[PDB]
Amino acid sequence: SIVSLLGIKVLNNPAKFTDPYEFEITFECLESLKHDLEWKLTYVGSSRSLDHDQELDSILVGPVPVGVNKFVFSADPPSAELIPASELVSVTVILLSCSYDGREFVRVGYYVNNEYDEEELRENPPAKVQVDHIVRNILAEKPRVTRFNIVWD
Amino acid sequence: DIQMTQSPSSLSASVGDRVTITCRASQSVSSAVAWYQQKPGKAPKLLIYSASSLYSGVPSRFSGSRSGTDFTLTISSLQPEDFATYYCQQSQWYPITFGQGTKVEIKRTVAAPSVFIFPPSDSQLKSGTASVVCLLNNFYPREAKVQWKVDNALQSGNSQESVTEQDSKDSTYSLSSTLTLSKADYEKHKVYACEVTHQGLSSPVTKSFNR
Amino acid sequence: EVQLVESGGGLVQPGGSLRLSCAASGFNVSYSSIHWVRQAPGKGLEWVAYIYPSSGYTSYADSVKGRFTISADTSKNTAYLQMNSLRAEDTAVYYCARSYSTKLAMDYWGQGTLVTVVSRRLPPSVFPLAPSGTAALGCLVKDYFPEPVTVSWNSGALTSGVHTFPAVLQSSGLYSLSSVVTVPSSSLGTQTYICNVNHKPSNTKVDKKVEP
Repeated sequence: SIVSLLGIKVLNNPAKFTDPYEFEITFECLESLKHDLEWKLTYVGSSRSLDHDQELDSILVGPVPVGVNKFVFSADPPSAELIPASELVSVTVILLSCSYDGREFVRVGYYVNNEYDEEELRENPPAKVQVDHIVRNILAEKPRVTRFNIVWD
Repeated sequence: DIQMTQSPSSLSASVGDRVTITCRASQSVSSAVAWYQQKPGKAPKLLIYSASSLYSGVPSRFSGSRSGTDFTLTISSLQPEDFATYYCQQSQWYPITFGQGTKVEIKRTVAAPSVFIFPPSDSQLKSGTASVVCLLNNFYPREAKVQWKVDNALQSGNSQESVTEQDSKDSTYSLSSTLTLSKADYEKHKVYACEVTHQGLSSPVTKSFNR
Repeated sequence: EVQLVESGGGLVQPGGSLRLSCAASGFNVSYSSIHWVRQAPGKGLEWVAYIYPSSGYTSYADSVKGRFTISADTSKNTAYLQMNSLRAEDTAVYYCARSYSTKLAMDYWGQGTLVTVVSRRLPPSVFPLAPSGTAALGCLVKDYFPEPVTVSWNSGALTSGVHTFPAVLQSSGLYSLSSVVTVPSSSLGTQTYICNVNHKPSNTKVDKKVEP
């Protein structure tokens, strides 16, 4: 494995639902590589239909710097218009993954709590969801890390 | 150790000109580049973020682009309030890094300096040191060559220059060159001269005094 | 309406400490990041540190890490920069700035506070540059520390034609500058020309008459 993820900091947390996601990513690259890394943030909604995922954003790194490297990935927020109203205040998942030359080799998942700003809203949620009052809390202390063996160069 | 190499260090332009400023990242950056304007005595103001996004309230004549590791700020038609210093910034890689800045200055017609030379004052000599000052007053453009000669011997390493910012009224510069010698060395020589070469001078101008 | 109000600057001994504060209003600092960016005299911008008050995560520039600590009190909507073991090269205007939804660009900046790291205060030596039909004359303001000095002419009454040059650091480590003015040569001998030189760090003022 030529690249390994060493660490993720979930920087702006808790955040508003519509705030971008700012993660500091630390990775190590052991040797020169021919192709790009692609880091990707995927929203995994609580909707039951198969389209419940959103690729939120992605960032390419290339040519890959050798050694230990630290950078910030700023990912666009979810498209609320693509999320059923009943699923905006809900427990959901975000996945940060990385691929090399299109081949995924690491994925980090987090559960995400989503609740209203104020008590009166939490106890009497309106039928029309007020997305501007929803606060997300990425449960950053409990990442689920999965690695996949891939061919590099 | 990421670098944002900003060019040029300065440029002169007129109202109505298209102005471009380039900042080259030493390694690839996807989108987290920003451009700032700063005026003397003021804090910076954000213009462009995410390489090409116009910050709210910023005039549309400002735009940003990414060409590989080249990041460019374009002012499509310079207005009078746009004369200022501009900085690029990257914020993808640790650490956040700014470019060295580009000063956008006002173009005007060539103006030759008026040149003046000042011997060490009697009171400085009485205090034990000697400073000779050459003044280039109200000239344009900024580029100028000032050379010191002592008894016709060219000097090196014992002079420092300072230059004003562009004047508000006539858009000229003024420049000082200060020659520092020991008092003993000053009293040993007779002829002190500064020679000025400038675009607005048909031939170099010398101002001189004998001690 | 967004304010970033800094405080805490001033003169400090090398090896000493200062705490800067940044009081924010008009936005919740919890959802932004708060940065410090400094600007040495006559130089460009240098990023110093940031904090995300929501998470407490921070980052430091290499030259200040371990010496500076950034922190935030979300209940007071305020951030702090504790600066220890200060060095000459830490002298600068320190700006507080906010980043929000801009990929760590800073969209709001405070007005800055000046930190001057100095042990010895040395008031300038002021020498006249005597006039030799336009004449030039001036004052040489030599061998002072730290910056700044201010120069005026005839107590502020003479402003036209004045050029006060930026200071230069001499090889001795002390600053020097000149202030010059051009005047009608016919005014010499009747009209008095005095340069007023103030050096607040040493609490010294000098008035120097400049005569032909």
